[PDB]
Amino acid sequence: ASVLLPQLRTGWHVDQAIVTETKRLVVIRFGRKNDRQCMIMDELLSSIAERVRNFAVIYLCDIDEVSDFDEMYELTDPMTVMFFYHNKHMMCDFGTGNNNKLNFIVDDKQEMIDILETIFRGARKNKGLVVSPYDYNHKR
Amino acid sequence: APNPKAFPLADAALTQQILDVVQQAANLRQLKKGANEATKTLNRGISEFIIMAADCEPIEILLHLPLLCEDKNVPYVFVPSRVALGRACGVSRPVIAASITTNDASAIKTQIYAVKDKIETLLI
Amino acid sequence: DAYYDLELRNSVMDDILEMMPESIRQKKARTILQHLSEAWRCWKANIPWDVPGMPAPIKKIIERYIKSKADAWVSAAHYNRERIKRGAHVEKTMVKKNLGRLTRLWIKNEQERQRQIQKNGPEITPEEATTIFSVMVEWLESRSFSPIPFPPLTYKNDTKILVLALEDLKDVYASKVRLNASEREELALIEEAYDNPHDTLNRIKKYLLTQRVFKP
Amino acid sequence: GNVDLNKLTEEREKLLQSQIDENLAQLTKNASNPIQVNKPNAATDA
Amino acid sequence: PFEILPESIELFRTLALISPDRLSLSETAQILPKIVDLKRILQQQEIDFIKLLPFFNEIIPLIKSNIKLMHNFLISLYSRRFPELSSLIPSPLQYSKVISILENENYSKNESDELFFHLENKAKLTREQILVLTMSMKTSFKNKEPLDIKTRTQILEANSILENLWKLQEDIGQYIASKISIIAPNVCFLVGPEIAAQLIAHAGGVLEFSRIPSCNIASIGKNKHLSHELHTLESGVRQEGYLFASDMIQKFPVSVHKQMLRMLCAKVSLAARVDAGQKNGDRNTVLAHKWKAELSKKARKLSEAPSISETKALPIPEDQPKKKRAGRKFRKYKEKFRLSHVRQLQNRMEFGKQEQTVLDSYGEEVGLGMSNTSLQQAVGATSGSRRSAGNQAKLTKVMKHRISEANQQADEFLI
Amino acid sequence: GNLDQAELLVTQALQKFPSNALLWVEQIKLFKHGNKSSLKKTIFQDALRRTQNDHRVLLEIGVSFYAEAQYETSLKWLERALKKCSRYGDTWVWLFRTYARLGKDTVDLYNMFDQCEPTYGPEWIAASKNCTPREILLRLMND
Amino acid sequence: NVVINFKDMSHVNKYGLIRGLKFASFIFQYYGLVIDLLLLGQERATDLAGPANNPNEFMQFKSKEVEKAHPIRLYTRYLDRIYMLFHFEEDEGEELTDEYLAENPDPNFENSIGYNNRKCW
Repeated sequence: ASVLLPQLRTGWHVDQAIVTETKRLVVIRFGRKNDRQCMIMDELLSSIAERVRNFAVIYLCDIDEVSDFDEMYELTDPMTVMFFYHNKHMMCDFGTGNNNKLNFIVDDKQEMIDILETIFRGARKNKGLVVSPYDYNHKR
Repeated sequence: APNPKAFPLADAALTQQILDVVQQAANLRQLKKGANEATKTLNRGISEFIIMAADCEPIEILLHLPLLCEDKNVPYVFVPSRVALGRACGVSRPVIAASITTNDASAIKTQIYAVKDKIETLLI
Repeated sequence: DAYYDLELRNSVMDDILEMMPESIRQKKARTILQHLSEAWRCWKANIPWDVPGMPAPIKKIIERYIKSKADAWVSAAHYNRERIKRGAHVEKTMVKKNLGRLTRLWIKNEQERQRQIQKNGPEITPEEATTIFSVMVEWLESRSFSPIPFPPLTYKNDTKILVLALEDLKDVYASKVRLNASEREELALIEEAYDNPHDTLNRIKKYLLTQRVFKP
Repeated sequence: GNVDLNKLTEEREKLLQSQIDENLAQLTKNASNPIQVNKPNAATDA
Repeated sequence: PFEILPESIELFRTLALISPDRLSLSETAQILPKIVDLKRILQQQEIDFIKLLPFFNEIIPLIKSNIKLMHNFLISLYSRRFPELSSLIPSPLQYSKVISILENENYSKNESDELFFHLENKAKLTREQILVLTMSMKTSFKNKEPLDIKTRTQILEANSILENLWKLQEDIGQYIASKISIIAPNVCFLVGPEIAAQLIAHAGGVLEFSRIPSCNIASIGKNKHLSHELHTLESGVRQEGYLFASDMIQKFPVSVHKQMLRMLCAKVSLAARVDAGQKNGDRNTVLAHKWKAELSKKARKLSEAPSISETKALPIPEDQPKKKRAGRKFRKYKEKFRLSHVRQLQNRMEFGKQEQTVLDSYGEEVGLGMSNTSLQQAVGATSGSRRSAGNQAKLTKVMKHRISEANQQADEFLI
Repeated sequence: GNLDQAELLVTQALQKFPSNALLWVEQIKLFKHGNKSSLKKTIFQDALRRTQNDHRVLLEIGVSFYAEAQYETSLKWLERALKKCSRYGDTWVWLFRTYARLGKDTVDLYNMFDQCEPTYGPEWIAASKNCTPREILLRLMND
Repeated sequence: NVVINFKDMSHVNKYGLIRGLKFASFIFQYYGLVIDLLLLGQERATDLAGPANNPNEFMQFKSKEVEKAHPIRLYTRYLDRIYMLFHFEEDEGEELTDEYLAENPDPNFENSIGYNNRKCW
């Protein structure tokens, strides 16, 4: 949602967000405001965010506005989310073959939550990677 | 200060005694808290004596009970505090009327009888 | 297609926000979101959404939104069901969602039917009843059917019957290795019945005699 | 595409006061969802 | 004139004998249009007296009793001709009407107007009621011409008397209603004048009503609870009855009706008591107002739900294995949640062998596993795999309580 | 004519001696008059409790039921009373009356009439005082 | 007649049997017996079942004459579904057809359109 999840303004802000949450994990949706898929993701994440407030924070980002982070995906720019812990980018191996970012909408709220939890756990361990409990392959 | 129509109001010691009896009655399941329960008791004939509250406001929700007692020939008192009565009964909430009921085989029969006698003495 | 509803929700919210660009507006917007959600929830339940303090135009808008959702939602659900029936293609959670939605709509229809019935009496005109009751009675007479009596207090084939009843109840749990709470409770009840059979029988007969109001 | 509600929105804009907006009844769950959640979860507390 | 009514009362008491009342009946008949007509006239006439009650508070219960007696008599007359009628149609006037209709004859065997007459001539008859009546007729109504003409005549007479009595009662009720804004103003305020009249009339006087305990008030004016007629409402309100049909309850949602009804009963009772207490020409009616306000508030509260919960957070997933305990005490509880040894055995499957299944009719799938020893399996079955007592499905606290209650009820029934 | 007074007296008696069945019977009779026509079943229950299903109380209840004209119930009550103590008289008479009222026959009663009568039972006793037979007496009572 | 609940949406089952009540099957069967009787008529039902003292095995009869008496040769009912096997000598069938026509006119001959058929075969 627009009202529920906090959205970030400029790259500096994003960077700050990524750094500052020492305790929690940081989920940044990078997505163009008016897109379908991105919107869906935002909706999903709104639900999740409240649930997982204690372990992971969600933030949104208009990717056409903040062009600082086209290092993060090599100028492909689909509607994505990204995961961070202690300023270290967090890799999550789905079926997708892009282990860096989930660039696909997952419809199950619970599933999303579970994956978030998994990544948090990985971060805590220190494991940069983590294998998701859900295979995907189909969404991509 | 207490309502005039609340009569007979029990004297301090007497009131205390009544409360004690009620507490005993409560313990024994011999007692019936509340206007409606008290009324029911009267109808039945099980009531030994009816204990009312002077600080019941509005008093007139109470004032049928006395009439009923008179018509049934049942001793009745008011105590002064509803709160106290409630406590005695075993209810944190304000109780205004109660009935100690009849049960021959009670331990506290004698006590109850004593209280009844006292109540009768009060009436005139 | 399932996204459509979401889009509508978003769009409406945005419009509302635009309409009230006031002080402390974010909070208000958030509140309104909840209201929007709640109306939808109410609709789903088939409870009416009659908020007292809500100002008229806003309320109207909300109602309109919910109507739109219904139009989209029910139809969408139906489409999904059709697809499923066909064996065409469907997401593994989408189907589940549909089943919920579909269930809800079934409930709504059935309950509405019931309501209608209540309003306008039973569909059996008394003549019909007379005819059909008559038919049954005549049949019974022909058969010389001795009616089934109430299970006697010391009924001959009583214990056996009870046992049979218990076994059927059990049957579902025999396979399963864990039990949730409800299942466990049921099992416990069965055990109790078995173990205090006489007591159970007494309970059952009492219920038959007298129990006419039931846990829902 | 968002044509059916525009008029309604306009009407709303026209009508409402600031005070009215301030005093929206922060809404209660009519379908008693949290209770239900508490109950089911308790039942199926794994 | 004014002086008649103690005589009337006295007459009414003479009926309080038992069925068969025959010579008594004849006396009763005499007593009827003598008295049950003049009274009506008096009622109709305005400004005869304002202190007719409490002599009409003395009489209404008597009247009720009389009506009941009449009904009983009627049933006696008709039973063995049509036993189930009483069961089906409980209301006495209604019953009488039905009987009258039933008797009528002429085109009655096919359909007069048979099923037409019930709805119109015995105004009360609802579709459901009618259907059951029809069913009863089809089964148990013997429809052979009445045992004797004399019997028929007697029944007709009874009907006439009963009907008259009912009419009188109705008139009295109406009078009470007309008056009650003076009689029981608080009660009226709480509920509504007609309702108050209905309640008060049923009671006797206002004093009688007051004496009635609040829980009973609810089910005054209830239609005799039939076993066969359906009951459960969306409301959850078991009683119905005059109060339930008040504005004060019936305006709110059905969610609240039960609680609301309960509230009303008690407040109504209180109002009645207050009225009883008051002397004539006081008309305070402040307490009642307050009560009404309170009721409204309560209703509002019930309709309003809880404010949204701040979605309870998932706990920071840490994966602590701190516990490490045991104890005859603790190991029992944990035994209920342990996989037991037989289950463990079952979970083991022999490698080469086809594993022992069980054919549950629900599903054959089930693997009995290696809980049965090979040799044992080859031969037969085992209660060696029925070892444990520490995980034998115990009830909940609630469930246990419920079962106990049920048992108690059963015991009571037996006594 | 005075009924309130009677009621009061009964209450007083109960207060003094609760278990006495005659008082209970009297109370029941009073109730049957029909001033209350309510708190009736409860009262009966109370009486039963106090008197411990006393023979006489049951009989009284049966009589009341008969008067009201729920006849099966009355019959049942009478049967119960008989079971409690067959020797007592008036109960038999009541049963006979009930039988007469209904279509049921008295052969069974006659068969079971081998047991005694005027040992106890007020009306029966009175009748006896007013004679040597038994069946004749019963007939007279019925009449 | 219970309150049927569901994920925060109740109603009260004032009409139409609940299938999940353990006895309900029996009730359903009983209900269908009424319907069966109606379908058959009393006499035909009697013929089918036979006398009460000595009933018939399924589809059997006491004679070949009572089998041939009524049009309904065999009747059965698997729950909601019913299966009636009528047998008409030509004339009777024709008469029936005529009656049907009279009640329900068919000028255009668009009755083969609509008529269900076993498209599996």
